[PDB]
Amino acid sequence: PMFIVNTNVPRASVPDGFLSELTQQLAQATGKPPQYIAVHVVPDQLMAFGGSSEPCALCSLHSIGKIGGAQNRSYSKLLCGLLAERLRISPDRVYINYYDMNAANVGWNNSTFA
Amino acid sequence: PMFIVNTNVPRASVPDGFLSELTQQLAQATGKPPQYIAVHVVPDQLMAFGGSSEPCALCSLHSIGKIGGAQNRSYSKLLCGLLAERLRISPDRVYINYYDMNAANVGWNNSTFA
Amino acid sequence: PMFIVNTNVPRASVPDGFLSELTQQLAQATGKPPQYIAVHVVPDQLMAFGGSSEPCALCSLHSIGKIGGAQNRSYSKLLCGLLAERLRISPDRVYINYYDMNAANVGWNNSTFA
Ligand SMILES: CS(=O)(=O)Nc1cc2occ(NC=O)c(=O)c2cc1Oc1ccccc1
Repeated sequence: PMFIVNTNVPRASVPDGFLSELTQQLAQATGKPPQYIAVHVVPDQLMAFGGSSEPCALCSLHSIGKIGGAQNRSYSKLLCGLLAERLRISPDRVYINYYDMNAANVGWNNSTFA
Repeated sequence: PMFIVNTNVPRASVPDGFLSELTQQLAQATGKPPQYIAVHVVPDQLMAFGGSSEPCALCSLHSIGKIGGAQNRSYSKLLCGLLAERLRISPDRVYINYYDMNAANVGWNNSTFA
Repeated sequence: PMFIVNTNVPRASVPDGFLSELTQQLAQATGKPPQYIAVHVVPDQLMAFGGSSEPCALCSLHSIGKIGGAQNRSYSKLLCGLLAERLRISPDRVYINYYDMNAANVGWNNSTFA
């Protein structure tokens, strides 16, 4: 799985250990080994949410499976929780787009997962 | 809805008020309240279009519905218009990818929109 | 088509001519004329892969068509190969998401491709 967070929160406000925390928590939540988890955080972004420049985030979670109604609610609670605790972003100022990727459409190590 | 612009135009060339303008114009065009519109501009990017580094943009519009043939033509005229007027990017050096998101695949406020 | 690479490799390690090489090699591989190819490279990123901050990349390739089982395998071999040679990224630390875009969902030059 791959999780990306784009935020206007400044780099200095991203705490040490945040990528490792996301890796671990996402491994746990998706039921996958951590070796499969990639995380990417992009601070200092020029963004607004509802026209306000208050802290906000625009994120994506891509996975081969483990995406669906209930699962996505559970990921959103987990992820908005981390963003609120660590980056002081209100959950109502977070959007997370979820993508169920087909194995044939994910490249890795010179091939795909198909 | 969420609109992202990645461009090689420099940060100083993004006018003050641009994120607000995009928010308002997209609220109008989508017919959704502005509280739901998120906008994200990423200048100073290492980019080419057609092998040239003249000003260009790579953009994305995600919406739960309000995506389709005619709508997307209208959005493209609107958004290329804004990018040409405000950032001086030629419409033929803009790509916009449109995504009709399922409500279950959009996380917000600890849950999803399903 | 549009190809994006996000990486923790520093900007100074991205060689001159990398965007042009990606453009040409993508045109070779997809068959699309080089005038239609857009490329975007984002270095200096805060990312991890498998919980490690060794060199890695998260990429995307969007195209109207020219996406599928065998094509995507071939793109991955190509693109991992370029990343390894030019940016010294191990192929097993690269993910590439492939998107077959509907023509109605790609804006350009004030309209869409539908
Ligand atoms: C890069 S692409 O993946 O978005 N595809 C294309 C990009 C293009 O850009 C410029 C064009 N004309 C003048 O410039 C095009 O006609 C054009 C066509 C593209 O492909 C198709 C293939 C079948 C149906 C619809 C579109």
